[PDB]
Amino acid sequence: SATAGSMNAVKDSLQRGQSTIDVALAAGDTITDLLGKMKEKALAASDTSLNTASF
Amino acid sequence: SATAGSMNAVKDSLQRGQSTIDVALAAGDTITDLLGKMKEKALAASDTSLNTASF
Repeated sequence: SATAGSMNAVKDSLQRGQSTIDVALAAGDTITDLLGKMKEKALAASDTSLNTASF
Repeated sequence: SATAGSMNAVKDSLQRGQSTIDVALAAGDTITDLLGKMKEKALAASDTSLNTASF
C-alpha cells in the first residue's frame, strides 16, 4: 500500500515536465518564426541591386 | 485448591500484556502512516525541476 501510494509524486513530476516542455515548444515556435523572417531579410539584403537606405 | 485459585494472577498478567500490545499497535499504525507520508515527501523532493520554495 505504501509503494502504491508513492506513485502520485511520480505522476506529478511527469505532468510538471510535460508543462515545461509545452512552454519550451511555444517559445521554439516563436523562435522559428523569427528565424524564418531574418532568413528572408538576409536573402533580400544579399542582392546587389539595392541601394544604401534599403540596406 | 490453592494452585487452582492462584491462576487469576496469571490471567490478569496475560490480559495486561495484551492491552500493552494493543496500545503499541495503535502507535505503530500512526507511525506507519507518518512514515509513508515522509516517503512521499522525500520522493517528491528528489526531483531537480522544483524551485527553491517548493523544496
